[PDB]
Amino acid sequence: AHKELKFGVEGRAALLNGVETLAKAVATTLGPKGRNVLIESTFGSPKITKDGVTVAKAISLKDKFENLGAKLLAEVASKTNEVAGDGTTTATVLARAIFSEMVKNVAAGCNPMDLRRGIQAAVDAVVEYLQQNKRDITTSAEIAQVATISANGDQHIGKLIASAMEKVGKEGVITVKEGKTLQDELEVTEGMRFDRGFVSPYFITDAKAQKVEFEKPLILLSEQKISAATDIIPALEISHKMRRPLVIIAEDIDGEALAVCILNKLRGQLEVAAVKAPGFGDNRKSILGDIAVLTNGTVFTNELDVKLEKVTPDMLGSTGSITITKEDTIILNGDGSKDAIAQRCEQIRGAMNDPSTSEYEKEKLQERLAKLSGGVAVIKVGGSSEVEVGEKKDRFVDALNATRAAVEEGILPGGGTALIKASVNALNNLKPANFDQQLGVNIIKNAITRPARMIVENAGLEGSVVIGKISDEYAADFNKGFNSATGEYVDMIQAGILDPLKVVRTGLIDASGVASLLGTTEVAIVEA
Amino acid sequence: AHKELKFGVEGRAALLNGVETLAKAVATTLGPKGRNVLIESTFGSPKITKDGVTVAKAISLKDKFENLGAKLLAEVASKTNEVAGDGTTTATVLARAIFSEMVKNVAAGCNPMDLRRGIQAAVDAVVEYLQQNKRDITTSAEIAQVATISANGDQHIGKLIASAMEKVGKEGVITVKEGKTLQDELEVTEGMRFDRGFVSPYFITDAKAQKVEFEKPLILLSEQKISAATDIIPALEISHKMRRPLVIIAEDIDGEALAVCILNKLRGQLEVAAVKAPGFGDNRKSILGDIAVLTNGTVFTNELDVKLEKVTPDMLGSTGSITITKEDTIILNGDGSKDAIAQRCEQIRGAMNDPSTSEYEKEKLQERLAKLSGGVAVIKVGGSSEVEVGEKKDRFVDALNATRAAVEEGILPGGGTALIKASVNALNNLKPANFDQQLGVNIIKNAITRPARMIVENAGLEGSVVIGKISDEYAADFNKGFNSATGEYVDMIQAGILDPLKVVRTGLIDASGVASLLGTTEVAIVEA
Amino acid sequence: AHKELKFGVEGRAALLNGVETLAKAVATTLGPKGRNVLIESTFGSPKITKDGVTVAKAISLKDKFENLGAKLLAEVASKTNEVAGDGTTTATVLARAIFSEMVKNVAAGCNPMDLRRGIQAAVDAVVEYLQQNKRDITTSAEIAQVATISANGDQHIGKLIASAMEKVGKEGVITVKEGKTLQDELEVTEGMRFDRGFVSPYFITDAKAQKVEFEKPLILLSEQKISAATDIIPALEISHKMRRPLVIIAEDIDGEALAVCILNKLRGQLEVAAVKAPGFGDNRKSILGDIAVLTNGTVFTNELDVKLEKVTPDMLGSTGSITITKEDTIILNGDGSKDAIAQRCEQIRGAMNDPSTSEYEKEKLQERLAKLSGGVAVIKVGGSSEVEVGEKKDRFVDALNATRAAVEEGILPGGGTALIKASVNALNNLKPANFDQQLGVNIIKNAITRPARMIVENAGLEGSVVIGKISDEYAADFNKGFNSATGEYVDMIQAGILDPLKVVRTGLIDASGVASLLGTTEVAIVEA
Amino acid sequence: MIVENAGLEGSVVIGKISDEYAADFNKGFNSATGEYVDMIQAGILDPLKVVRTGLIDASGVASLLGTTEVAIVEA
Repeated sequence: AHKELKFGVEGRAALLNGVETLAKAVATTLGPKGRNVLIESTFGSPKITKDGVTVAKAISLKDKFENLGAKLLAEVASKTNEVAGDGTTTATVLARAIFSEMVKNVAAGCNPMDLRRGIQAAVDAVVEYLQQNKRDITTSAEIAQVATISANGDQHIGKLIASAMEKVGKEGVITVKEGKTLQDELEVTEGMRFDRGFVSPYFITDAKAQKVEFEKPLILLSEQKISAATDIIPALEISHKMRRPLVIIAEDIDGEALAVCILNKLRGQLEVAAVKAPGFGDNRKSILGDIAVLTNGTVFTNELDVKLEKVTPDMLGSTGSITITKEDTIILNGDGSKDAIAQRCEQIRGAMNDPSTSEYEKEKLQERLAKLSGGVAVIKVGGSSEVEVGEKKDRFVDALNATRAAVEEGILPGGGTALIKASVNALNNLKPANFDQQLGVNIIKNAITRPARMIVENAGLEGSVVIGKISDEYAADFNKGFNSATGEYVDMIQAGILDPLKVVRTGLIDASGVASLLGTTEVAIVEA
Repeated sequence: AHKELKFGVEGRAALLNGVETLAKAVATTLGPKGRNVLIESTFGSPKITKDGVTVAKAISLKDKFENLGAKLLAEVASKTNEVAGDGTTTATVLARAIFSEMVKNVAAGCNPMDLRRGIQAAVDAVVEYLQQNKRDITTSAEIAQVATISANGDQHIGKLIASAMEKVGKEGVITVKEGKTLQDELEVTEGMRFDRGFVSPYFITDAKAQKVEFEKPLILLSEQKISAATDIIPALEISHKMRRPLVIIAEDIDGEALAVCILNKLRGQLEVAAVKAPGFGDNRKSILGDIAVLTNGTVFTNELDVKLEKVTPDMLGSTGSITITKEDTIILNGDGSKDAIAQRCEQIRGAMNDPSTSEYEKEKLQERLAKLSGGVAVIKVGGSSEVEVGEKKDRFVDALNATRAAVEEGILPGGGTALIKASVNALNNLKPANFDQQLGVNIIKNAITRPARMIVENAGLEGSVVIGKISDEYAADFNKGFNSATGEYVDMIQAGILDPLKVVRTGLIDASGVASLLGTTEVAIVEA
Repeated sequence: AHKELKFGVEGRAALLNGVETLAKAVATTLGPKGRNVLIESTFGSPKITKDGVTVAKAISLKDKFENLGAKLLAEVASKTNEVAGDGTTTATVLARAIFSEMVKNVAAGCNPMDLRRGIQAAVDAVVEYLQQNKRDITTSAEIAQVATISANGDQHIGKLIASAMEKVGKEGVITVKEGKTLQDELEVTEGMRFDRGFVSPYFITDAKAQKVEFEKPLILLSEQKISAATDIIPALEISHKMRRPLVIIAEDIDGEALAVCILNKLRGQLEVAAVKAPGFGDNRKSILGDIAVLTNGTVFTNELDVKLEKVTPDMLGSTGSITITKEDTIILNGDGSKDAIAQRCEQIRGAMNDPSTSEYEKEKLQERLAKLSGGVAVIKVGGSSEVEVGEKKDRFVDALNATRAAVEEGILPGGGTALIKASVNALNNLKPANFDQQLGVNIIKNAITRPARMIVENAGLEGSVVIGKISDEYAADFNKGFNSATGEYVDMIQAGILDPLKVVRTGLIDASGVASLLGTTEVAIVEA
Repeated sequence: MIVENAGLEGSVVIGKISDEYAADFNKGFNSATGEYVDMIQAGILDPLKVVRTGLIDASGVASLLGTTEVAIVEA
């Protein structure tokens, strides 16, 4: 109940200062020739940092308004990182540049709304040009090539594994089991996947890396609300009695049974796994039937003839292995009878022949076929020690994430060359009607080149001359740019440098939106 | 026990400063071309705000007197929002303008009482002129049109649903049940409605959105005071035993049974629903008989032959679904026998033929017929996911609220055009007797145009020229004004912009009253 | 070369503070029941003050802007005192009131120009009403009456002398010669008068009282420029030789001869009297011929046959007595031959019979006849001692000044009653077109009553009740007012209290003009 | 205070009431409209008990407070 107000230019200047400070701190690690950061933990001794996400998330300025701007920039950076996985620094730099130019133009008396419309139109033109010029990733050979360069090149076994896993399946997953002294052998296994993590962050002890500790785990299927311990206590008690893993599917559970069990005896007696049930009511029933067919064969519902208080291990489902983390669940090696599964599949196929089938049901069953017939692509990572297998697992996960982004969207020459080419060959065609729209187009044209300037300046060479050579001398050649690793103007396609279209496009879109929003806030309040 | 006093001009200036600061902060979001606000939560990371109610409620100034003025303005703004649902920013701006002009005139030595009388008479003339010039909303086609434009236009299915629900019933309600994968199908169901929320805010877990979790819930009917657990414990215990919802109707209950149950076992075992009994003693008996006829068939009263300690599920009433929130209760799908309901209805109809029936009883039974025969208009909202169905429900609720306001009062050209036309064609006829009344009339004439000026200035164009063109060039045409979305002088009726008469009228009335009251307070005290 | 600037409201408030402080200091002596002021001289010991002019001229505030406003008010007060001789305090109070109301209305957003026009029109209406209602002073009996009351009544011999001097002549003059043990006997003597004082303030030793020390003084007549000592040294040398007074008439003289004489021997050897020649070239020649005819008979001009270097006492003019002070010259007892004067007068009279005479020459000679045939009215004041004759001379001079003002303009009931009657019966008829003109009219109506309020409050009685009784109960009777001397509502005409129309009218006009000018100065600069 | 609260000058109103209408007890000033009308017909009233006890208590309290040279307070 205590606030202070800043109006118009003062608040905008405070937000400018905060955003500029955070972006200047973050951009120091931009490009292959980045520079390190010094971070200290609360306990122990300080660590080192060379990326951008952690330093961006670990910044809090002196002034409250600067902290507010930094926290908003952290929000958009974290959203971009979760969506794509990289490009956070470039998005932050672009947002800072656009916001600074916008506030500078606003201080001159220009209309913020026309500026916002102009920058929006220019950003749309830029992304359209980028999509037009991009290249697709289809052939298995170039699939292996992009997997190799996305995995620093030395990971030849990793790129072969990724190419095989892409040519076999499309969903894909990575898991680790104990030492795993094998040589990273791949396999194809039927399974299911959905994106619904645990409601509470206390259900996984190894939440830092999401370790796999569910070997042949039992599962529970339910649809109605679970809010009492009357009909769920026997299941967990018997699971602890036989020392077997189990999961709980409840629409909304406050963990009263978990708290009672913990107070009776602290953690170390059972594995609690609570996952909220999905939506799509009819599709929810269909997916429940599908998972029962794969593993369980029996669901729990008071409307159905099955009694709600029949919680016994007789009809409980099982699977070869499961993997549930904070954002999605991985199911594989269904234990159901394959004969009945094939019979139901052929029944569905025969149902596909009826022209009178409902369109929504038809498409739901078609996507069910698409996500079930293919199977879950599982790769057993290898290694010698626990730390070695862990670092191999993380390397594999970033490599596969980059590969998925590249295949679903497309690759572009990295290092900011694509941005320069787009800003030079795209915005020259736009013809804004009024004057402030032209000013905003010029603002976006000047701000697009900022990440490339930072990348070039990080190595040491002057960015102005490099940008002039790239934009003018090599305007026709899209792939021609500057290789900061060696300092020679070579094509990133042959050199191996790349940037997927998805990450750069979403970073540019989020940066432009955040800057446009921040440039139109006269009033901003903070707490005491 | 510690206060400081400010007398006359000093306190009035402090209140002026506080009100002006709050209104300047709020008005930044006025009009379609509004500008955003930066709000940070206590935990987590800051959010964004583009409306006026939240920023108005989340402002607390430095000085105690400024905070006092801001809190009074928050009171009137919240009352206006609860009464209408919008127009908070316009009311705040009008109140600030009127208060500033009033205090400026008071500092010149004018009589505050004559100024208040003059502004009251001028406001009465303005609202009378607005009511005279308005248009009615009767035809189903223009009903669908106003529903469409009130729902941003793109909600075509929503406007069709609203038109059907208005042509079928007049009470109306919106409810959500789980995913609701349907296509937003409407229905007609008999039910009852009253406005009496829960006494305590702890009875609903999802108080943020008032979720519906009462499927076939049992209900309890009582009239006498309930203050002991002797005759209410068996009901709640058996309801928890069979896991069925239940409600409690008590004149005044302190929740001793609820506290005992919670301390025996914290929340998660029963659903407490306590609603205070209404007034209108004889009408209360009539409404109790009506709800019993619809659902229960038996009421509880020591005066009646029914025993007070007969709390068994044998005669407890039931319904298909119920919806009770913090301001009103929704009852629908009565489970009583329709044959006896029809027999009692025909008995009442025959009783209507007696000329000797009491007038109060006749009108009470007539309004009972009006609110019972029509039925409760219920619409089953649709959607794919939980967040999608939630946003659809909120969109529907604001659309229906605006539609109800428009039909019960009438629509006017939005964007402040109606205010300009009223101030130009209305106050010129008034002929105040003394001089300070004329000064107050001039004050209200100058202050009415403030919301339009803010709306025009928010986009960027100069407000003075736009107001001059609207007031003088297009004085005859009421619908002619300024469209801030595009900048062309077009009619809001064809363009779709509107403002219901109810919201603008109540905002103007509350603003004028608050400003007149605040302009006549020499003394104002604050705590330490 | 060092200034500080104050803009708009700040400078206006500073001027308000200065003017209000000076006016509050001055008004303490307003009315017959005034209150004294304490003034200290640079040397010696402090004196006492009960008037307004000296305290107004001896005020300098702390702030530079307050001093600037006080100095402007001193300018207008001194101009009013020089024009009329009294009413300075009333004019200052009226100016303060009008300026305060004007700035208060300006702070409310009213248009200063419309306010100025309204107050100008209202002031014109007020003065027109005052002129309409006034009474003329014609009959010799009421002439003696007004002379008596203007001279505090006890001066019966003075009022008889004034009545005789008014019935005999119209120019009038007062002179003192040594003790003058006579009984204040009057006489009629031919003479001349003009308003042109000495160029330098060092020519009169007794400049405090303008003592008469020119008994039978020689005079010099000249028309051409005098800038060298070649043709003026013999005259002053011979005048000092015979110890006779002399005068010098030069268009522009820097006093080089005076400085040379002083450095040869400091003051105490000659009487320097330098008076600038008048304008009106042809009329200047006519007046030179007239003064020569009366006294000299010979003028000096190079164009005329008279030699410029003929400065001898042979043809120098002489008179019985002369009186020259810092503002006008008094000539009397011409020494020329009366026979030739009569011959020239009859020649002029015969010239009046020619219809072909020039109109300008005709009117110049007619006014010459009017100011020559009548003669200069000279009164020989009486007394016992030097201080007694001095105080008698000052008493006579103020009495005659008041009498001249009254006869040339007219008398009105003093004590502010006339202002109240004018403000009540005059401004009610005016119908201003716009609104700010009405506001200015109300401002002048409220400000006119300020001198009466101060007069009543000085005695001790409440001014509000007295003003209410005067304005309402006695609206019809112009002469009815309040007598602050005794506290009874009696007519000032019978009671003897009066205020001439000229003084009050010019004070009101100057106050209104100064306030209107001061209310429209946003910018005002002061030195370091 | 009553007259000044409305806005009109209290001095003139009190002078008119005390002097012009001294004989008429009911004649006074109606602050609601500003016209000198009788409160008996206008409806305005004040019971004798309340005004008498208020005057008595005010006079007693003022007289008591005017004769206290010494007065102590806590920390």
